[PDB]
Amino acid sequence: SAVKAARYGKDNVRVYKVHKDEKTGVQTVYEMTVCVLLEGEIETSYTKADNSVIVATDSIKNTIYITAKQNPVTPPELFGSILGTHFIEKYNHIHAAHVNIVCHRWTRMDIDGKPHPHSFIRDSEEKRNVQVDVVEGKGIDIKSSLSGLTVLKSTNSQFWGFLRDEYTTLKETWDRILSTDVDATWQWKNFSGLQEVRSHVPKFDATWATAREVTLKTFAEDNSASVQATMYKMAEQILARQQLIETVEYSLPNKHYFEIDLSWHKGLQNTGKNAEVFAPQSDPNGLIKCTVGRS
Amino acid sequence: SAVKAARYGKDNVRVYKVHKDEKTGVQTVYEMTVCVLLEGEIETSYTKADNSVIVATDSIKNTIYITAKQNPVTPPELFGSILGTHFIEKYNHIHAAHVNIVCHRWTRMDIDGKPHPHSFIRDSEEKRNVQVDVVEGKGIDIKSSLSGLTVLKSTNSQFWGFLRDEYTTLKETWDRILSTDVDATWQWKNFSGLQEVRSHVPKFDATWATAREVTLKTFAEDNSASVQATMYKMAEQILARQQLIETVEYSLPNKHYFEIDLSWHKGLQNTGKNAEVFAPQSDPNGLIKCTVGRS
Amino acid sequence: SAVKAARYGKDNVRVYKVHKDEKTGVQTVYEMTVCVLLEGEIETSYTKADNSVIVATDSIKNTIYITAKQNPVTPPELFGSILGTHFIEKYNHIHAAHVNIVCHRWTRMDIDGKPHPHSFIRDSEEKRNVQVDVVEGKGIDIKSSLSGLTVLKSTNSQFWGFLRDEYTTLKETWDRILSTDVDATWQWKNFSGLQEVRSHVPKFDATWATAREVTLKTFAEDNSASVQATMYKMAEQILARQQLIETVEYSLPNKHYFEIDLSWHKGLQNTGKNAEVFAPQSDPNGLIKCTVGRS
Amino acid sequence: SAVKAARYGKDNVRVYKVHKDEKTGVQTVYEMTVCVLLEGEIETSYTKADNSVIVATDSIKNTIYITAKQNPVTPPELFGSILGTHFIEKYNHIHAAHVNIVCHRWTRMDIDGKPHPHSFIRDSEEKRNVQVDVVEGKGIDIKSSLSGLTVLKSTNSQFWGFLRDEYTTLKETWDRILSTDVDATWQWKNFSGLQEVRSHVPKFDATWATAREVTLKTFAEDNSASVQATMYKMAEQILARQQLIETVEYSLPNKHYFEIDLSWHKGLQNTGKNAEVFAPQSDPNGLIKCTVGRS
Ligand SMILES: O=c1[nH]c(=O)c2nn[nH]c2[nH]1
Ligand SMILES: O=c1[nH]c(=O)c2nn[nH]c2[nH]1
Ligand SMILES: O=c1[nH]c(=O)c2nn[nH]c2[nH]1
Ligand SMILES: O=c1[nH]c(=O)c2nn[nH]c2[nH]1
Ligand code: NA
Ligand code: NA
Ligand code: NA
Ligand code: NA
Repeated sequence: SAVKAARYGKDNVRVYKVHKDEKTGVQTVYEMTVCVLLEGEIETSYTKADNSVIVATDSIKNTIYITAKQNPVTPPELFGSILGTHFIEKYNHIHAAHVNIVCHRWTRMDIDGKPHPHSFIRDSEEKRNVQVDVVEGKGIDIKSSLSGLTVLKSTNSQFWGFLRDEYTTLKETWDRILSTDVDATWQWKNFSGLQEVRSHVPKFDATWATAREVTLKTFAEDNSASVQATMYKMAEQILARQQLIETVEYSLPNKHYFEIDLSWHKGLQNTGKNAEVFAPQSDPNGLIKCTVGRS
Repeated sequence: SAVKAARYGKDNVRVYKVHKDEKTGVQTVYEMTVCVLLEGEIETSYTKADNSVIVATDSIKNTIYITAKQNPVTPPELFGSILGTHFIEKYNHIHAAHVNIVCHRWTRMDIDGKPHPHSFIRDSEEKRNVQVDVVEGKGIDIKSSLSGLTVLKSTNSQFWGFLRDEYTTLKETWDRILSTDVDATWQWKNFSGLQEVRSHVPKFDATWATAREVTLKTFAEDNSASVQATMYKMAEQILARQQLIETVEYSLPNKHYFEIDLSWHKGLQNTGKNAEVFAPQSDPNGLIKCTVGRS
Repeated sequence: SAVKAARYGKDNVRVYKVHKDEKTGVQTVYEMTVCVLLEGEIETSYTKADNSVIVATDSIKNTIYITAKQNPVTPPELFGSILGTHFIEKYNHIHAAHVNIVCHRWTRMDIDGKPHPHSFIRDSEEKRNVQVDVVEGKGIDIKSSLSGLTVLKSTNSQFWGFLRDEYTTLKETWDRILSTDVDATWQWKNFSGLQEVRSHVPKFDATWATAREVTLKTFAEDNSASVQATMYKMAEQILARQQLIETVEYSLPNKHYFEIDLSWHKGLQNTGKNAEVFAPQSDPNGLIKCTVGRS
Repeated sequence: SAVKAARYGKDNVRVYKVHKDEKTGVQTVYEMTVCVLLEGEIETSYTKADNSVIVATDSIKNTIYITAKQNPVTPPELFGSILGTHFIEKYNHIHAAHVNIVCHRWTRMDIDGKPHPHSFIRDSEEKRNVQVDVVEGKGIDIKSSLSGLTVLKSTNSQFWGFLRDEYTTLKETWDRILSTDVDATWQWKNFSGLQEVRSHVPKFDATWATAREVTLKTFAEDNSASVQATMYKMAEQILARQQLIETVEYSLPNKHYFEIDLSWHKGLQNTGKNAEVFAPQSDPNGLIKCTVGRS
């Protein structure tokens, strides 16, 4: 037998950083969960009990805190690139670093219509994420994403004209509820190294904001023919607005809300045009994926 | 042996209701999870396998949907009171109904600075809850609550002057992070029945809004001497603003963020006045409770 | 306003303890999650920012580890009583301690039909729990429980003869699946203090084992007329086997498995006597409770 | 823009099946959660709102139940292969099916030392899983796995001799706790189609049992030099015992248990050789992966 692939590191490293403005007294907080996995010439730790090649996972944890102390943690694309680059430059035998960051929301509170200097609220479990792969000699690959954005529209969704055969019981519909949890990922063109990532720093927050805005507006305004059709419209718009993106991937559950026939009870009408009360279904759920790139 | 207490019913009943405005085309959605447990002269179902006294839990589920079809589902205090009253009036041998409702957030989307007619976002896992106990001959007891409101302030929290003995290692501090998940419950004076609950309908949403506003403002503005002291200030304000409330209960975790000493690494300064990077602790957590009533 | 009730302490304190046998080399591990909440003359911490009355929650955490170091941690009824007694005896102004312990399973591995000296497996998320309330002048109240015991029987469960009215759609049945997660709690007679708890130490593990055995055997063997009827049989047996128990409480979800009618597809028969494939329902679920005491 | 990749289907489909033995009266239950995602000539559903190419996800759900009715559901490798093959054969334009199955434990109860005919217990959240990719013209690729196997050993784990630099604070150790949740995956050689999968049916359960046995025995008996070294020993043994496996992948968290220094309290000794009470850490955790193949 032989080691075909190996990676190891530290997962679930929670990090908080505060920035304090001297002049204004305003404080800004950032909270993330970080995972770093390393690859390189480490096979002998597995095959020969040779620990000399192991940068301890505990040391990886220390490095994450030290790096956060000495560098900006925002945008996360930059922080992840700094962190990954550190490992491949510091350790001769480490040749790839894989950095995953999940950013948690701490949104500044409005108290009496004024933004508060040091108080924050977690407005939703929506996350902003990055995956950064730093590979020696091959540059920096960054995938940025938003996840956990949960939306619902109560009308202007349709689903008809699908394949009907002996396995089909679903009725066609011209008016249904559509609800999903949005997972959207945009993959940047490969960057040659840290200097190039630094050169594009303003694009990272702007593109995240664009992706979120396009997702919300398209969902709200499309008279949706299917999840498939609406998601494609979202992806093509993001690609049009940011030339440094190579692909956009969406993964959308279809979280079903079923009509409840109440006609057995005193002829109560609660279906079709008379549907008011529905039963949200926890499972199963449709799952629709697509990756859209350039022609 | 004897049955000392018994209750049974249906839990985790998910309900969605849509309201459609004829004139304006605006739609409004409500989504809840409902539990109904009944008590009464039902001991023989346990002791004698006498099912004749059992209103099937499946029928309780049907009743919840039918009641939501025929009545407003908001405010939840009203819906819960209607639902509980139904059971004690319909069934001679049922003498108490216990209704728990959790309301999930579906907040109308703003698209281009305009509220959208039929699109919604789940902005946070904060819930609004009610517990309604309808007891034959004894009226309607309602406890209203908010839960899952997660906040953090990065300064203006202190904790010093506590008891120090041979079990104590905690350093006194004049500047720390304070973060919590707010659970706040206000208990209404007993209502004589449904007519009285109806008479106070406008107070329910207003008091919820007040409780939320007082909680956020007090948290943000108090130079906190302890969780204990800040929570008491919140409770006394709510009691002052709504005379129909008898008690307010808060239950607050203290979600700790620890300083990280980095001085072992090149004398890096990251404690006290120099603290920038902290380690959020998943566990353990302080837990502080108090119930405040009138003198 | 006035403080009507207050308690505070430390939750989610994870503790592991190992015992090493000198002679045999056998090791035994215990892992628990502990919560301790205190009550007493502490109102001024809430009302006057007087921290002098506060035993810091951090110190409570330290105390839990120190107490586990100096005392047996099994049975948990004993450990909880030692821990609660410590607080009311050490601190003049603390008058009640509330201790909740959850015990996690670490079951010794069998390797080649021989018990291994120091290797363990988590065989299920079933827990053994205790709630110990130590109240100055009023002794020690202990509630012991098992939870998270998930079982299913595929036949020998019935449900017919229930109330039928205009809200009822459920068909009577003489053969259904019954599945539940067992939560069972037995409440001990009040103990005068630690000496009395020590005197009954052997009864704690024995009664837990009895409660578990009676629950499993009764579930497996009863031709169940309802959840209500089967649960009562369990409770009456436990009360008969241990005279120091005052009440037994069961709380059982009814986790539904629905028949799937496939007759629309080529006349496929999958209902009643021909039912083979079922759809487990995540929600809603029946919830049936009862507390059984002595005549 | 262009569709680069697309797949869609139904996730979280819960399925239960019962087998009833005519002669003996013994019943056996199987419960699974199934996901099926399809690929093929479906781009126009995304780009042109052409639903004619969509096999509705609801129909996929129906197909899963029908297939479970008409076929064995065990071993899951076989069921997944039958299910995936159905889609590529039935629908001209569907060219790949991806089937993921999670099998839940229902272990027959022993009552009075005798196996019960129809009563079952969920003994742990350990799962047996399969991923089956059926690709038209390219055969059937099967990855089998176990997950959620949680183990701990209280001694006979070491970790010393690792890289030490200015980022390192970890002390070397010759005696520590090792605890992990095992995720192990074995990838079968490609099968030409369903006939070949059928020909190897007995190997599937046998190899699962072998993988589990090798994992438990190696964990218990290895005087572990690191997670890396112990996991490699497991993988090489599985590859040696089953020639039809091409690779074995392990993914292991290192779930840390920290010593607690109590020496500040009355010189209490709780470190090194005197360590009895430890603090389980919820996060962060080491994460160690490796894929082992043939030379
Ligand atoms: O077994 C281990 N492997 C590692 O890579 C490591 N790093 N810190 N502790 C560790 N333990
Ligand atoms: O065992 C049962 N008890 C009940 O109260 C009930 N109601 N519906 N089905 C039921 N099954
Ligand atoms: O606000 C606090 N209250 C307390 O009771 C406490 N104990 N430790 N830290 C604390 N902080
Ligand atoms: O939007 C949808 N896409 C689909 O593929 C599908 N299948 N059933 N319902 C559906 N809705
Ligand atoms: Na390198
Ligand atoms: Na009544
Ligand atoms: Na006392
Ligand atoms: Na095909």
